[PDB]
Amino acid sequence: REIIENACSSAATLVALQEMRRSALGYLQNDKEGQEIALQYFNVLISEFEGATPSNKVRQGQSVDQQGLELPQIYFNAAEARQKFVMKSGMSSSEKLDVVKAAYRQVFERDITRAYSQGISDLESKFKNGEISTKEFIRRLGKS
Amino acid sequence: TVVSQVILKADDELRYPTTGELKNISDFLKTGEQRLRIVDTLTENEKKIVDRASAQLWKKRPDFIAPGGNAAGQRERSLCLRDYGWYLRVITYGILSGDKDPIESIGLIGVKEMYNSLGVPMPGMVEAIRCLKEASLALLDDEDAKEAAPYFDFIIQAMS
Amino acid sequence: RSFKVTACVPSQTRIRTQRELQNTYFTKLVPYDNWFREQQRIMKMGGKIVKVELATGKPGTNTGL
Amino acid sequence: SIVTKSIVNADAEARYLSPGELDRIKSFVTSGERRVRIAETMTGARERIIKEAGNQLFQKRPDVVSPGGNAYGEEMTATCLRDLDYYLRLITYGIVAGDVTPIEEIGVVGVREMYKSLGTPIEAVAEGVRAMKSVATSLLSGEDAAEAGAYFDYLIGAMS
Amino acid sequence: SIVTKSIVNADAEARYLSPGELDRIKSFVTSGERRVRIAETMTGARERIIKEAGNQLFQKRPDVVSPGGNAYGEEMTATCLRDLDYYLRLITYGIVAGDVTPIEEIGVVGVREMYKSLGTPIEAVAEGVRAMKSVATSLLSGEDAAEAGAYFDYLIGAMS
Amino acid sequence: GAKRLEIAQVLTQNAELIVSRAANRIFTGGSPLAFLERPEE
Amino acid sequence: MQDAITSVINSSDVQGKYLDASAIQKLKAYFATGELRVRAATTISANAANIVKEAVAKSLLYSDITRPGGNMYTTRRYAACIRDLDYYLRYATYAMLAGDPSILDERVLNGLKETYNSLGVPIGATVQAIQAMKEVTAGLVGADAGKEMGIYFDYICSGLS
Amino acid sequence: MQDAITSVINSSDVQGKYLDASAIQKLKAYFATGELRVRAATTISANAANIVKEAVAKSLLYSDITRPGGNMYTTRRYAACIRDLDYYLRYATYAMLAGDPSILDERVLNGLKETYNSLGVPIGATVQAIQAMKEVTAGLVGADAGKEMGIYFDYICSGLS
Amino acid sequence: MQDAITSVINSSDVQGKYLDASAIQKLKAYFATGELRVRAATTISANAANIVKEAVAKSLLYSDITRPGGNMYTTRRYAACIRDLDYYLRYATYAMLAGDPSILDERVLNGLKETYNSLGVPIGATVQAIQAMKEVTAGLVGADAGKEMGIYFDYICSGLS
Amino acid sequence: MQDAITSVINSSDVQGKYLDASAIQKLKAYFATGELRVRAATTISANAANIVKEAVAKSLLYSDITRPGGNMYTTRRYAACIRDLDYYLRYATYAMLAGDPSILDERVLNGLKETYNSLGVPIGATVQAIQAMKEVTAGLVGADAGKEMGIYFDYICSGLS
Amino acid sequence: ALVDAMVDSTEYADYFGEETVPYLRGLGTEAQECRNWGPQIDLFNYSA
Amino acid sequence: MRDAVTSLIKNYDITGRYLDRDAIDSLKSYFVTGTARVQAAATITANAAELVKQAASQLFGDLPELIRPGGNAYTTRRYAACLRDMDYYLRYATYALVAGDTDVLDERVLQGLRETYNSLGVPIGPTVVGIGILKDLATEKVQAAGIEVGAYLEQPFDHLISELSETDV
Ligand SMILES: *[C@H](C)[C@H]1/C(=C/c2[nH]c(/C=C3N=C(/C=C4\NC(=O)C(CC)=C4C)C(C)=C\3CCC(=O)O)c(CCC(=O)O)c2C)NC(=O)[C@@H]1C
Ligand SMILES: *[C@H](C)[C@H]1/C(=C/c2[nH]c(/C=C3N=C(/C=C4\NC(=O)C(CC)=C4C)C(C)=C\3CCC(=O)O)c(CCC(=O)O)c2C)NC(=O)[C@@H]1C
Ligand SMILES: *[C@H](C)[C@H]1/C(=C/c2[nH]c(/C=C3N=C(/C=C4\NC(=O)C(CC)=C4C)C(C)=C\3CCC(=O)O)c(CCC(=O)O)c2C)NC(=O)[C@@H]1C
Ligand SMILES: *[C@H](C)[C@H]1/C(=C/c2[nH]c(/C=C3N=C(/C=C4\NC(=O)C(CC)=C4C)C(C)=C\3CCC(=O)O)c(CCC(=O)O)c2C)NC(=O)[C@@H]1C
Ligand SMILES: CCC1=C(C)/C(=C/C2=NC(=C\c3[nH]c(/C=C4\NC(=O)[C@H](C)[C@H]4CC)c(C)c3CCC(=O)O)/C(CCC(=O)O)=C2C)NC1=O
Ligand SMILES: CCC1=C(C)/C(=C/C2=NC(=C\c3[nH]c(/C=C4\NC(=O)[C@H](C)[C@H]4CC)c(C)c3CCC(=O)O)/C(CCC(=O)O)=C2C)NC1=O
Ligand SMILES: CCC1=C(C)/C(=C/C2=NC(=C\c3[nH]c(/C=C4\NC(=O)[C@H](C)[C@H]4CC)c(C)c3CCC(=O)O)/C(CCC(=O)O)=C2C)NC1=O
Ligand SMILES: CCC1=C(C)/C(=C/C2=NC(=C\c3[nH]c(/C=C4\NC(=O)[C@H](C)[C@H]4CC)c(C)c3CCC(=O)O)/C(CCC(=O)O)=C2C)NC1=O
Ligand SMILES: CCC1=C(C)/C(=C/C2=NC(=C\c3[nH]c(/C=C4\NC(=O)[C@H](C)[C@H]4CC)c(C)c3CCC(=O)O)/C(CCC(=O)O)=C2C)NC1=O
Ligand SMILES: CCC1=C(C)/C(=C/C2=NC(=C\c3[nH]c(/C=C4\NC(=O)[C@H](C)[C@H]4CC)c(C)c3CCC(=O)O)/C(CCC(=O)O)=C2C)NC1=O
Repeated sequence: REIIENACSSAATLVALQEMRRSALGYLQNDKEGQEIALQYFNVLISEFEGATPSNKVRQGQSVDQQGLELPQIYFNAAEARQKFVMKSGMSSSEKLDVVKAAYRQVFERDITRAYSQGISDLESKFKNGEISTKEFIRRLGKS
Repeated sequence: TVVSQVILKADDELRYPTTGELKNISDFLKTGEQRLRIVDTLTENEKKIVDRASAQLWKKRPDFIAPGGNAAGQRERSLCLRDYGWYLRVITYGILSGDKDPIESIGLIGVKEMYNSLGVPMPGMVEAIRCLKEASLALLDDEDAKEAAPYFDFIIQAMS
Repeated sequence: RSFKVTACVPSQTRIRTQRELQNTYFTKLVPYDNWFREQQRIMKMGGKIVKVELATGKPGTNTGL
Repeated sequence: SIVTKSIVNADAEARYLSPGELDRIKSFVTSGERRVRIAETMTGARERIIKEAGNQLFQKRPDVVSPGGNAYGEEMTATCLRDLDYYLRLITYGIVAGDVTPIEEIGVVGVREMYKSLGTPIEAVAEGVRAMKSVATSLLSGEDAAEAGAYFDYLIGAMS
Repeated sequence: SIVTKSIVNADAEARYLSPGELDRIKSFVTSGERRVRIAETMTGARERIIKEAGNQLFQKRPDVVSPGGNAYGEEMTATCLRDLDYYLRLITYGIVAGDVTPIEEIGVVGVREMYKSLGTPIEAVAEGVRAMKSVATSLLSGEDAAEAGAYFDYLIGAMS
Repeated sequence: GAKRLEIAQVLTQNAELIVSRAANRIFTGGSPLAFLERPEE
Repeated sequence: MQDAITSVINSSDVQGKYLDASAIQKLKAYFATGELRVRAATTISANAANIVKEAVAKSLLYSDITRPGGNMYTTRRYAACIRDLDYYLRYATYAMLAGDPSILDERVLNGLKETYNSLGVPIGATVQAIQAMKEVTAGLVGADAGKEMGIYFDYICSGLS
Repeated sequence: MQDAITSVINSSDVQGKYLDASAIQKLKAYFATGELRVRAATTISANAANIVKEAVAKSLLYSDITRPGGNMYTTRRYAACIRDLDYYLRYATYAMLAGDPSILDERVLNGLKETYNSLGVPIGATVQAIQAMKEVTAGLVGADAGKEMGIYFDYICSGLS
Repeated sequence: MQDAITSVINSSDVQGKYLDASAIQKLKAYFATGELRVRAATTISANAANIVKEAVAKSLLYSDITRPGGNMYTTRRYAACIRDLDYYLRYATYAMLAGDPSILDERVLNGLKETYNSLGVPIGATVQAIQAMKEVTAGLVGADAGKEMGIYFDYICSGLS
Repeated sequence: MQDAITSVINSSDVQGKYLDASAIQKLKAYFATGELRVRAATTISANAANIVKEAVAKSLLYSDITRPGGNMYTTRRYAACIRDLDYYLRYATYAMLAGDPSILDERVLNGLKETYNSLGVPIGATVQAIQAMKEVTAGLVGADAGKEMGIYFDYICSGLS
Repeated sequence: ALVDAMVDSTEYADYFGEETVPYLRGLGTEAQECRNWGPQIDLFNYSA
Repeated sequence: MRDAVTSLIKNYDITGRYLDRDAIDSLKSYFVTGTARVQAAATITANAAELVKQAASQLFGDLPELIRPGGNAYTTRRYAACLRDMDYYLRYATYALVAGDTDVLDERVLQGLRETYNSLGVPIGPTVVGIGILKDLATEKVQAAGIEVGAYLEQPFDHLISELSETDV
């Protein structure tokens, strides 16, 4: 909408897409089951066009020579997200265990607990306590 | 200002500021009384500016005053007239500091999406600052018009 | 030698980069050799160190890490 | 230079060129004719500076010249005047650039590891460039000797 | 539960739950009455099938009841039936929960190293649960056996 | 997915009519669907 | 963490017994109310950029907090108080589909009591913000779900006290 | 990080008013002393291995502390002690360049008072070494700028004690 | 990564038209064969230990590759050469459910020629090991979806040799 | 390329001096053993199919490097391997006759360690072959000239390992 | 010291921070540079 | 990155010489245009967020073979990414305009750009037209701003053309 704000009318698009929705759900009056599916889906098309753009997410070089860049919020939202495994303190144990699965998977490139049956077990206990943070669990793994 | 560009630039490289920026610090600090010719002539001529630009906006784009718009009620229009002099306040922070560091961290970081949290759209409010520039630069003298013109010009790029 | 620290470190970039915010005011053992680089890193983000307490280490040795 | 340092800082935040660094650069480039007629007079009198600071060093540090010191012998004390010939030659690159990134990338960042590997005392160079400063301020006029003398004073801080 | 895996997948992505995966909760609670009837028919029928399938493990592993075996006497075999009956609640815990992790957080996290202590083999305790899932599938119907039996051969694979 | 194909199998043959329902409220002077540059077979 | 399905599983586990007749009726109450919660959570989806708007307009705007000297005066601090309000809605629908207060004791409340005093955020407007968020969605999604939505809304503001 | 320029920006912004006369009398005082502070920051950085040497050779060498028994006997304690005195001087010059001690409040005096009692570091000796480093610095830069470091050298000593 | 959904949409989208009736017939076949292979994917995922134990015994045991001089002689390489075979079983579940073997070519077949030659493992022994798994996956599943497995399954061993 | 006379010229050419009395005894030690090396080469060439026969008979034959699971096994790779062992002996005749190992470092040791990893033939068997070639040769020629032939044998073995 | 100089960097704590695991930042998750576009995805492969 | 001053430093450093008469007159030739460099760089960033918007609408009205479903500018996922990937060419042209030479363009934007676009399927062809539309649409706002114009400010741009585009002749 903020692309076509100069050429097209923003008010003409909302009234066109609403009656595009209303005439399409009038075609689905017979099945009685998919009409509420497309009413959920056309309402995404109306409500996403209601808002304006979000801003561009921007990376910054903390080194002075590495250049800063920019990325559209669209382009990050379309690609899949890497599963960020945050570990907080009092979470449950199975949800605690797949974090320390993935911490080995990040550093040692594969799950060497599952595949080689080895990994230092005293460090996980300080990790699962909430004693050391996840920054420290990487660093004491890196000096091992 | 220039001094917080240098200390935050010399802390992570763990070194004293060298002469390439110490000459750059001292060159800003001899231009205060030149910059103070610009900062009060914006100050006492504030209310002459604040509705000469506000009439300039709605004669250019009347939809914020049109019924169903944004400042169609008076409690929104009293808010929106306030935000001009708020923007005239923080621009004059920048001309005093001679840099971006007040004009970043007060009224510019994150405004592209938090007008969208409100009702006000983005690019009409870009037109509000652009008419506020010519409402101020006509009041300014010409040889110091070109100094204060990039500080108004940054707000056009960062908001759109 | 290692000592725990309570510190609250806001980021001042999560408005720009639009990341998932992790909730600070943590407690962690930082070792003695790695601490002042990590302490200076709390100052670069402007976070405020609340409490530093010596966990283990017996302050005053000449040998013994 | 300063123009690299203003771009590289503005590239890291990924914005355009600010009104801050538009005026650091413009104030640099209207001082560009002033710094080259500073830096010519160093190169115009390079045989006098090296001879006078060579006369000024060896009376301050006679452990160097005396045998068993490093610069002992007519081939070795000719190299220590050549060892100071480079640092006078580098300072003229720093005066023209307006910063010390010619000094940093060429003559600073590995000095203490090199001069430990050569046998010379490191602080004895830091007296010599300081003695090289004391004949360079007698060349120029007063308002320029504060500018060119700061580039000498940066090089002392790299050594000691 | 199957809510809990779908909640923490959305949080580790920091993503809102998409309506293409909200059907797995809607199809759960339609079958949530149906899954309780699986645990309802394993409620009153539990009290027969544990005593039978203990004998089937003794046919497959006669070294257990041998002198020098790990379950020799009365009370070594009396708790070993009770050590099997611990698992029978867990598969009925996972039917109503609908998924893996209530079996996992109670029974299968440390099972490879706790039976390593007291000497009962993992390759002995597995096929008694295969003896369990044979007779538990006998009381079920055709559709009930494929759903409830799917939790068993996970745990058989989780032993071996 | 068998239901989800049937929603598309009602909309694909009705999409040529549904723009003529849509564009006729926002456009006045010309019978617009004929102006549609549809992708040819 | 623990679902209301699994909370009866964990409490019967430390009881050590089978799923008895008291365990059915608690589990049947979640399954009889399971289709409300997915119907509740599917319409926070299309209004996730809208419920945050008027709740700010009901309890936060036209006040001293957006004035100079107020804590969300500058637009960096305005952007976080819509960001930190957007996360409190998204994590509260996780409590809706769980049917527990326990998803939110430790994903949310584990550091908020000390961060807001360290950052100088006044808690006394945040409780008014979530209570503004409680009234708007009950008139949005329906009365029966908004009764269920307001329960875990009360866990996060009393948990912020 | 608050420059004395940016400090009176922030104290004017919390009221939301423009720059008054008494605020400008802080700027035009600060714009007057610009060339003085730049001359001091050059000659410290050319002497920053000698200001840190003549402070410790005056006050701390041949004392209790360099002798065996307390706190500077081993070389790793001596390397850590000259690491602090270099870092105090490098952080004092920023407050001389800013004209505000907010660098010292943010980057130096955060964890330092707690970590010295937690390490057994004598505060009463290192409050003297910065006190000994003042009159070296007041002689090395000239007493006009020597009365400028004395605010920010003893802002450390006001905080660390 | 990609999908049979992405293969039918982007083939229609770069043409720019709507869904073809021949493009429907791919998806009408695709949603029909779900329940004939979703139930196959549960049986494959359950018996992952019994498949790999059988398939390494049908083709790789008691040979020169197990004996010294071979590449499965140490136990570190033998444990890897189970999990290197286990990932091809797991990624064959992915290309069965996605309906498209383009999950394999740039996630599991991408660096597969590079790691195997840099360690020098016989690629001709892997394909003999992988084609041994086609027999054991048919008896656990059935002849209907054993055909449906083996199309995506032989795409691994085609790109290896 | 160069020999014991050309090198001691080229050692004394790049200094700029003439042939001094410190380099003539490098020639006189060569010319004293000049008649010894020419009798050493003329028994190598008369036995050159038997030195390569007795070398592989102690290391490679009847092992399992010539097994069907082996490197040697196809007779294309056998006749190369005798010939790849021919070229180690024939140049070792040359360097003994030259008195300098420079002809070994140009043509034999050109890229030989990096060809062998690119081919897959083992290096640890090749050092076992030439050190079996060394003990056959010194028995055949004589314990004087087998010592100087043993240097140029092991100079190849220093380059392979 | 190398793992000390990288985990304590401000490049680390800005992005990952304190209580999350490191994750590799491929294309799409953030903007990616053009100078090292070649050997970054080649480094992100398992054949690294 | 590497200024016209600092390029003349290691044009003279590697041969080990001082600053002679040719060094003192080539560097003065840079400084007499430095007032014209900076004021052109202000008015390029006068409407730089508008200047990419006027260029790409003039691009895509000229080459529709990039709007209709063909080459990748199809969705707003591509189009708003296209406006960002256009905006780097405007923003880095500001830096080398001030820096004198094109060595900022040489190792920030040009290196890898033949290899980034080939990995995505982004064509190099209309990117050259996109800088070629920004070639003259930058000179308009310098001309309407009263700055003189010339090789400086019309060069950074064809160094993004003659080195990015592949050589035909
Ligand atoms: C105005 C009443 C009508 C209208 C006109 C219009 N649109 C454009 C430009 C574009 N339209 C798109 C459209 C989409 N992008 C998408 O991702 C989707 C969902 C699949 C759609 C529908 C895009 C990318 C552009 C920009 C590229 C282009 O030029 O086409 C114009 C041209 C604007 C200009 O001159 O710069 C006009 C006149 N758009 C509407 O929505 C109304 C139907
Ligand atoms: C010096 C004359 C006095 C002294 C110094 C001393 N300090 C330490 C240890 C530390 N010092 C610091 C200092 C800082 N951290 C900061 O952020 C700043 C602001 C820039 C400063 C000045 C820290 C963090 C430590 C602990 C970590 C470390 O490894 O250094 C020691 C070492 C103590 C030991 O037992 O090894 C010493 C000796 N102590 C004295 O005796 C003098 C009074
Ligand atoms: C005997 C003491 C125990 C026992 C042994 C047993 N092993 C197998 C099968 C194999 N054993 C190996 C052994 C090794 N591989 C290694 O890398 C090392 C270290 C160098 C060893 C010891 C291997 C590779 C196999 C697979 C068959 C093969 O060699 O190709 C069996 C047969 C199992 C089968 O399925 O055939 C048995 C019975 N079992 C016991 O009861 C003893 C305790
Ligand atoms: C738009 C007018 C043109 C076009 C653009 C287009 N670009 C992309 C993607 C990228 N462009 C870059 C380029 C750079 N990154 C840099 O760091 C630098 C130096 C500062 C440059 C020049 C990169 C890395 C990408 C990849 C995405 C990312 O930024 O991380 C796309 C997206 C491709 C897609 O379909 O997904 C598009 C559309 N394409 C055109 O057709 C126009 C010619
Ligand atoms: C310190 C930096 C900063 C500023 C200046 C700021 C302003 C600001 N402007 C607002 C609203 C507004 N802003 C506008 C403005 C406009 N509509 C148009 O058509 C015009 C283009 C533009 C006219 C100037 C209007 C009409 C409202 C009222 C909308 C509403 O609150 O419902 C609001 C919400 C309600 C209010 O307080 O009035 C804030 C907080 N916020 C900040 O953080
Ligand atoms: C669900 C979580 C859970 C696990 C994993 C568990 C294991 C478990 N098995 C035990 C005993 C035992 N379990 C067995 C079991 C067997 N011996 C055999 O040969 C058979 C193969 C097999 C069972 C069919 C035996 C012999 C003992 C007694 C061990 C001893 O006293 O030496 C005991 C000690 C007595 C008891 O409290 O029951 C525990 C705690 N209990 C649990 O609650
Ligand atoms: C998902 C669970 C969760 C929550 C809720 C959460 C909140 C959270 N809100 C924060 C800040 C903030 N919160 C506010 C909020 C407010 N200011 C006001 O004026 C109002 C009174 C109020 C809201 C109504 C502001 C202004 C900041 C920024 C503080 C600063 O930047 O100095 C911060 C500090 C770092 C940051 O700025 O992001 C956290 C961690 N984090 C979490 O992990
Ligand atoms: C057990 C470990 C240990 C070490 C390493 C140590 C070094 C040490 N050497 C010192 C002084 C000194 N050390 C020297 C020694 C030398 N300079 C020369 O020219 C000689 C060749 C050379 C002898 C190797 C000198 C001359 C001083 C006095 C420096 C001065 O007063 O300026 C001092 C300062 C006075 C004090 O407080 O003790 C310390 C701490 N002290 C210790 O307790
Ligand atoms: C997700 C895509 C992907 C996969 C699957 C993958 C596998 C992979 N297989 C490996 C090794 C291996 N793979 C084998 C495999 C075999 N040996 C045989 O003789 C059999 C014929 C064959 C099994 C079919 C062996 C022996 C090794 C160990 C080589 C070594 O580490 O020395 C390694 C070596 C690193 C290590 O030592 O852990 C990796 C990374 N890498 C990937 O990036
Ligand atoms: C003097 C200059 C010179 C060198 C360096 C030379 C080296 C040489 N040795 C080679 C091969 C070879 N090298 C060996 C190695 C051996 N034979 C064995 O069986 C043992 C395992 C081992 C030594 C004890 C083998 C088996 C081949 C043939 C490899 C093959 O055909 O695949 C090859 C590859 C030729 C080919 O295979 O077509 C070259 C170029 N030829 C030369 O003229």
